[PDB]
Amino acid sequence: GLPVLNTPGSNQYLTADNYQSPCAIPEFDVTPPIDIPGEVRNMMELAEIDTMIPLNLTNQRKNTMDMYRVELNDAAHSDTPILCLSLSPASDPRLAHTMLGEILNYYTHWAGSLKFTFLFCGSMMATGKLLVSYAPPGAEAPKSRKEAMLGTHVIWDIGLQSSCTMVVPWISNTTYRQTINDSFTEGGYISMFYQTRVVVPLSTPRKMDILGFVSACNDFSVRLLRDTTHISQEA
Amino acid sequence: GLPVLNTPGSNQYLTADNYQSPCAIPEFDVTPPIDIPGEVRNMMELAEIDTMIPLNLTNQRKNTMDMYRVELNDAAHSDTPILCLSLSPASDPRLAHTMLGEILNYYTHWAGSLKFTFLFCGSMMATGKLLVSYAPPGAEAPKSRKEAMLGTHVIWDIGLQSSCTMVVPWISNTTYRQTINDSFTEGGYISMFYQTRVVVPLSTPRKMDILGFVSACNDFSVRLLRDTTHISQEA
Amino acid sequence: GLPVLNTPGSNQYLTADNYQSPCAIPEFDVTPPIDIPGEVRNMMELAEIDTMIPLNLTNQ
Amino acid sequence: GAQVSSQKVGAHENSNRAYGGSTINYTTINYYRDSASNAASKQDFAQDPSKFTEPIKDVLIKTAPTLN
Amino acid sequence: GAQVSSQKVGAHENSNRAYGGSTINYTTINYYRDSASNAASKQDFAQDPSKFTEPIKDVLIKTAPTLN
Amino acid sequence: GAQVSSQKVGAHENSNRAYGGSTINYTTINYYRDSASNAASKQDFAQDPSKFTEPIKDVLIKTAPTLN
Amino acid sequence: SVRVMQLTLGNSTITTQEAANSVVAYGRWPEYIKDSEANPVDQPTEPDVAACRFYTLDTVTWRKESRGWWWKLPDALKDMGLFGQNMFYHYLGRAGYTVHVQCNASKFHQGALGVFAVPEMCLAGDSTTHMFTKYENANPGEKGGEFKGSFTLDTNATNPARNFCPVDYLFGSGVLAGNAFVYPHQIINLRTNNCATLVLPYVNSLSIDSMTKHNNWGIAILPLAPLDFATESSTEIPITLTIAPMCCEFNGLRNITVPRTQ
Amino acid sequence: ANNLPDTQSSGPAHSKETPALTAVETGATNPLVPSDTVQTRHVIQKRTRSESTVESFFARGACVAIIEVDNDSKLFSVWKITYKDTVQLRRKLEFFTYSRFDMEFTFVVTSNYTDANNGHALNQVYQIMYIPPGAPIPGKWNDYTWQTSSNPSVFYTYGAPPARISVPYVGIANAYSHFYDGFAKVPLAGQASTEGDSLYGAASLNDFGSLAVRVVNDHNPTKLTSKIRVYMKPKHVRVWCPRPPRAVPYYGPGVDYKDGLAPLPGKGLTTY
Amino acid sequence: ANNLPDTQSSGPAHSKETPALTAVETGATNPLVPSDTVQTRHVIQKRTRSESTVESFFARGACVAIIEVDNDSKLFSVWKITYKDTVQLRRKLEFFTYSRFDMEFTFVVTSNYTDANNGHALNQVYQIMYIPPGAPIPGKWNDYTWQTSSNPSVFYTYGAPPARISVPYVGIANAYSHFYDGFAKVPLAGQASTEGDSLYGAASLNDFGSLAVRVVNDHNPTKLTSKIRVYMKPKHVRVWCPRPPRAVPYYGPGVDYKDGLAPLPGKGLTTY
Ligand SMILES: COc1ccc(OCc2ccc(COc3c(Cl)cccc3Cl)cc2)c(Cl)c1
Ligand SMILES: COc1ccc(OCc2ccc(COc3c(Cl)cccc3Cl)cc2)c(Cl)c1
Repeated sequence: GLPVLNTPGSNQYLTADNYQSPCAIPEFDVTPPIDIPGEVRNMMELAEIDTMIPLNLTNQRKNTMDMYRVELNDAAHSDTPILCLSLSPASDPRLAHTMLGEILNYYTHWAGSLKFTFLFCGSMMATGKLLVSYAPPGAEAPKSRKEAMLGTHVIWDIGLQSSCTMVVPWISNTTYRQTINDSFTEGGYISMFYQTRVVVPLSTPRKMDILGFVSACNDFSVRLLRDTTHISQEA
Repeated sequence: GLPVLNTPGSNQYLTADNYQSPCAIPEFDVTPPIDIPGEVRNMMELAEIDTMIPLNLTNQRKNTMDMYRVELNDAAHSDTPILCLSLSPASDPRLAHTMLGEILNYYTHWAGSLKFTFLFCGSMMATGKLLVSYAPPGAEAPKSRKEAMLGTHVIWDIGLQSSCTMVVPWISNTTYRQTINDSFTEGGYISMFYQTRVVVPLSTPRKMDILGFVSACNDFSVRLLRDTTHISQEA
Repeated sequence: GLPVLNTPGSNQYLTADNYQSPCAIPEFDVTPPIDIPGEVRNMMELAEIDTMIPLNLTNQ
Repeated sequence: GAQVSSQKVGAHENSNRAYGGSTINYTTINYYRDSASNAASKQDFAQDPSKFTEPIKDVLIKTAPTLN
Repeated sequence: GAQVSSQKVGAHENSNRAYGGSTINYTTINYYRDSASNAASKQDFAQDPSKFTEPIKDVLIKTAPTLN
Repeated sequence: GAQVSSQKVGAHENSNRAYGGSTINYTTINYYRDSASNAASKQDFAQDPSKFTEPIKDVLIKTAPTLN
Repeated sequence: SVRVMQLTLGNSTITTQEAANSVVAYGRWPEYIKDSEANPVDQPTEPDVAACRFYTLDTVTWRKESRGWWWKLPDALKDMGLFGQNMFYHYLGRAGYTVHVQCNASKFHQGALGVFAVPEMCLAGDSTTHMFTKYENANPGEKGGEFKGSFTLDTNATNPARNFCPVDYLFGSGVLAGNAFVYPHQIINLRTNNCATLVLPYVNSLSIDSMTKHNNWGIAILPLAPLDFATESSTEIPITLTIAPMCCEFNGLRNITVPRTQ
Repeated sequence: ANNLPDTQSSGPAHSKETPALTAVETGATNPLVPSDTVQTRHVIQKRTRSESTVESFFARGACVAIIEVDNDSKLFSVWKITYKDTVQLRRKLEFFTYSRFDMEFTFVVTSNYTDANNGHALNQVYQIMYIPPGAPIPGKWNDYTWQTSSNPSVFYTYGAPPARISVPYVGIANAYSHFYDGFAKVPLAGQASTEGDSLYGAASLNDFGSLAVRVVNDHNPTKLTSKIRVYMKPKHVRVWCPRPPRAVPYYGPGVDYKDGLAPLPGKGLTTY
Repeated sequence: ANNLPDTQSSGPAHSKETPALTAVETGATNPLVPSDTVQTRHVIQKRTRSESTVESFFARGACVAIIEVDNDSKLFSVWKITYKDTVQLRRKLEFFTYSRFDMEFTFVVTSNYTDANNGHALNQVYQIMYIPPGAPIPGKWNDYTWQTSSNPSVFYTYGAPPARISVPYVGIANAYSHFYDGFAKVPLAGQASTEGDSLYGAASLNDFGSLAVRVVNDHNPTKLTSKIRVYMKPKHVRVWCPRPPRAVPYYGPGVDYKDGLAPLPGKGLTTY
């Protein structure tokens, strides 16, 4: 017959190979498809949908519907943060379980811009201005509005348009970041402060909630498929 | 020689493969064919031929020529069924052994329309009107002519044309049904009732038989070849 | 290299196969043929020649 | 001596290759002289069941009376 | 019946072959009649996420007020 | 350097491929320089048995008297 | 109409006023061997009108208790005029047939007969010894045989019957009778027709064969709906079988064959 | 192996054409479709009969024999070629009276030590020799017949992928007969009853010959047994004259029956 | 599987267009890009989403079963086909409600002597038979069912590269349902409670049938065990209707939960 020479790698089974194989059920009459609504072509499409962030992971609130609610009040102006977060979308406990974080945990690298949308759920009679901020890594994490205001920030005025979006631009040294907590590929800090204060008239609730949402921008991508730690199996 | 790489699946024997192999009797002078009558190209051709149904599987009649005979009489009109059947062509005991049922037992899925033909074997002096019915699954199986008449039915008037055909249309949720008794792919009920009554004059037999036949329509198909339970071998 | 898949029948020896194999005496100067009388092309040619039948197989 | 036929694609990948090109064709070459060595092409035809379903001498229409 | 596609060269060798010619193409031939036996081409398309990201009846511009 | 011959189809499949096309041809390519390495083509000719059956000097007709 | 016909072959004519059409098995009309399908090289004999004519075999009687009847072809016609002579004088023989079954009653009678023409109709035997039925029993001639309602094993070891034991619902061969409709057939339902007519082409895996060693077709008649009349528990109606060989051609003439009998 | 027709929409009817009425006495089957008896919608039919073609129905390797050899006359075995030693393939073939096809034979060979703690042997090589009716049959596992100068042999090395060979249509008739209503002999008048007697439904005493299998290695006192499972697949299939399938258990090479004569269960006439 | 758009340079703004403000009540996500809220530079984007395509996400062989056979009824085993016996592939598939694809199955077979100093056996051959719902299931490691005249079988020789076969889209619906909010039966009024009762979320009792595995060699008194690890890879993938992934441990074939109901850790609201 035709002279052949077997090269190394022969008879192995690479779990990620892409070869042809014989069909065990030949000439099978396959049921044709129908146009079912909601077809998906890329996993990144799912990462671009707003998903609610479990921002309040305090012991009494974590693992309850309260982990999603961050409460505000009509107290006099303060320069202390309403919330603090680290830009580690796949590893920070508050981001790791969102739709975005879930997908990132099936990949080793991520790159791109993100956007955080906040919804004000107070009454119509409530007003206020808030400062949402993003500080690229390398300096002290902002602890006062004075430090936060020096980085990327959006001053949100509450009114008819109930929500406000802050885009966290892709500012990185490496071309891709890792989906694990690693200082070399650290992303920075997200924080919120009161710009003025929440003001309500009489006969109106003085405390109300805001909900946060996170999604990927159109320049977001992931690579190196890996296994997630979000699912296990004992015995 | 030419460098090659062995892929998984090498050296295996798939019982359903389709490869070439060396001929053990080379240059053999093969006897040419002759035009023998009755050649078959597809198994479905056989499923389209009327085959007699063993409708009467009562203990005294089963496994005798009487299992094929369903007796009628000139009694006053009654609303009770003459016979009842389930549309499980491969599994119902009355359908599973017809030519149609035999072929269906070599396949895992079936789809298409069926037709039941009934032959009146009474004397020429006997008359009568009968109602043949088909009720798609999901409701109570018809027990009176009143319920049966609400589904697909053919009112058969007995006379010169000795037989009557009722087509059981393909009405299904799934694109293919299974050849086993399974509720998810259940087919419905077939039943027969007296519309008026069988009437005979004097000096004429008051009881007579009818024979049933079943065959597949031109839109019938089966898929996924499997082994039948209709043949076994001990030791 | 080129991905291949071994099919059943591989490594067997069919006594009636018809394959190629390496030559153990390469570049050998083969003696040319001569036109020898009486060449045969088919065994049936021999079956068409009259041959005497041993008709009398009695013991003696 | 290669025979190039097209496949009947069942499940389609999100590619244009799943709908056209040589990507939906398959190639075949016979290596043996005896036709017995060949695999089955499986591009098999059908026929009219009439020889079994209606082996009647005088052809009849379903709409028309069978017994005439 | 061979399908010849081009590769997306990542790391480039110090050759002109790393930038052009059949040296940056790959060849494919289907050996089986059933499309199920085929490998994945992986030349897969994308689509608009709008059906999920903005399943809104009355289309809105980001610059313009959402609640109007 | 491929040699394409046709097979003498014995048993025919219910396909048109069993009656025509490259599907009833087989392909051959010699890999060795020495003709001894080659397989047998088996496209062998026949001849006239006369040299054995009738090695007679003066040709005779069967209808005509052999002894003349 | 579908109901009135006349069949003429040689010097014999059959008329019917209550037919239900006629069946031509597998849609093939009998024919002679073509040169492209020929095998024996000798000139064939084709008796034509002397052999291809209607021969009436013995009449059987249908009663409420009848289980069925069977015949084998060309066997049933082996003693029929010049057809039988040619059959026995030649090593090889080939023929098609026109089978006409007759059964008339009245408008107050009921019953239905299934008439099937089966190619290679092999029947089951009576012993634990396989394929033990002897030639003489397998070939009854014009009188044919009968179906039984049950299997009864022959135990006489000293004198085995070596006969068939065709159970009716098992079609005499281990298959269900209701599926016998896949074979060319007609039904004689007393309220509809008088007869059944089947035209059978020559069927075999060879172009010509030995008519004495091999039976090509089998004719099986089974009461699908039993005979019943007015109130006469006692009712008998005859069933006459008339068959005509067609396109007969024989090869290999020699001295006559005289088969062993009984 | 093709498409099925579409369902055309059908409305109500009030006519003198009655396709529902018929007369099965003619021997014909009523070719009705749903639209003949009910109102139908238009359905574009996409299902096909690709898998029920005569070819696809038989395109599977079925076991027809399990030949056993004990490498300690059992040093070699002979199997008379047939498809009736097993029931599954036999029943499928018998849906038809005649057939014509090529055959593909695949051999799965297994072996093992009879003793859990005794004996040892080097890798075995098997010889599967086909003995066409007429050729000399081996008397010893090592006599002259195993030279195979003309008989086709297959030498299989234990552990290698299953051996496989193709066989052309080898019948002496124009098609294989699944049923033969006749004898190989006609008893003549006057001859002794011992004379002219032959089996009913049997053709040649040796239709296709047989296979002789042996282990080529010199046998060691070690207790070993090997089994060659023969799988056959009909390819390039043509079949004639359909027959109803076998309903009761097989009882030999013939259509004889004896045991499972009551195949159907009981079921009420008016029970769904 | 393509390119991402470039970042265009963006300067300062003072306008009545406010893309930063929105109203998520509508059910839509604000499609902002960096240049909407900050000054950007022009960046020529070279990153692509080639590896996150639905195809590349599933293009991996995942273990779905570990079938075990003890060659000393354990001489053969039967595995009901499913993807829910393991958790990893199951969780990935469940990101979608419906799917449609072809499957590639690779079988990794391992075996060993149970005893460190006892027994011996010749190389084993395995038979992996697919029993489609309806076909007879083997009662013994050597009964008639193993003839496979119609069922697809795979004969694997120990030590050979892993066996591998492809299966087409075999669903009876137009797509595979990962979730079925219903029953196979509807209990009717009047019938006994035992009647019309079925499992919630279950379709057919036997969806895809099962695999019957056995060692073909004659068993020796030696203690041996073999394990067939089944790997499946969806190829030619299409998926519909995305769903949030499983957050708590699986508790059966359904969406039932019981144990790890508190998946998230504690973290201070104002702690980075
Ligand atoms: C939504 O996700 C799904 C849908 C269906 C699935 O299984 C369907 C299925 C049907 C038949 C066979 C049979 O395959 C085989 C054959 Cl022919 C021969 C030999 C071995 C095997 Cl293995 C295998 C799987 C799985 Cl695992 C996941
Ligand atoms: C109607 O169904 C049929 C008809 C004929 C059959 O057998 C005919 C037959 C004739 C010769 C050989 C010989 O084949 C072989 C050779 Cl050359 C070499 C090595 C091994 C074998 Cl195995 C094998 C089978 C069978 Cl099994 C079923």
